[PDB]
Amino acid sequence: MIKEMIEDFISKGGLIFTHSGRYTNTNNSCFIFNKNDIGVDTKVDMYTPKSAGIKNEEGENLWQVLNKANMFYRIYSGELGEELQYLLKS
DNA sequence: AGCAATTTAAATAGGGAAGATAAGCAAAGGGTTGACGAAAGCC
Repeated sequence: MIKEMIEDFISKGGLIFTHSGRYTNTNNSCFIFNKNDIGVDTKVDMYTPKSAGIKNEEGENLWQVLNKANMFYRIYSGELGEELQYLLKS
């Protein structure tokens, strides 16, 4: 259900980012997505308040299914449609 | 009240034994370190 967990994400909060200061201080909430470093093995990250979200009825939330087997590059190129592309880019 | 000599050669070989064992217990703790966001009195 990788379309559902995206409207979920975005509603709860949703900030995909490949760089943050939350790894330094948890009081941070600064999130920037760099466009120019997305590669085939680039593992993207995400944040929602209290890390909220729903699983895919297999035990995995948005983060592990988006990190597994280059699915972020799959959506970012557009191999899973352009209706997931604009949601992921927004 | 200091003087004490020089060279020369220092053993070749053969042996350093294997057989055994090398414990089984039972313990190895949890106590703090939660931010964001939302009710709810309060200037």
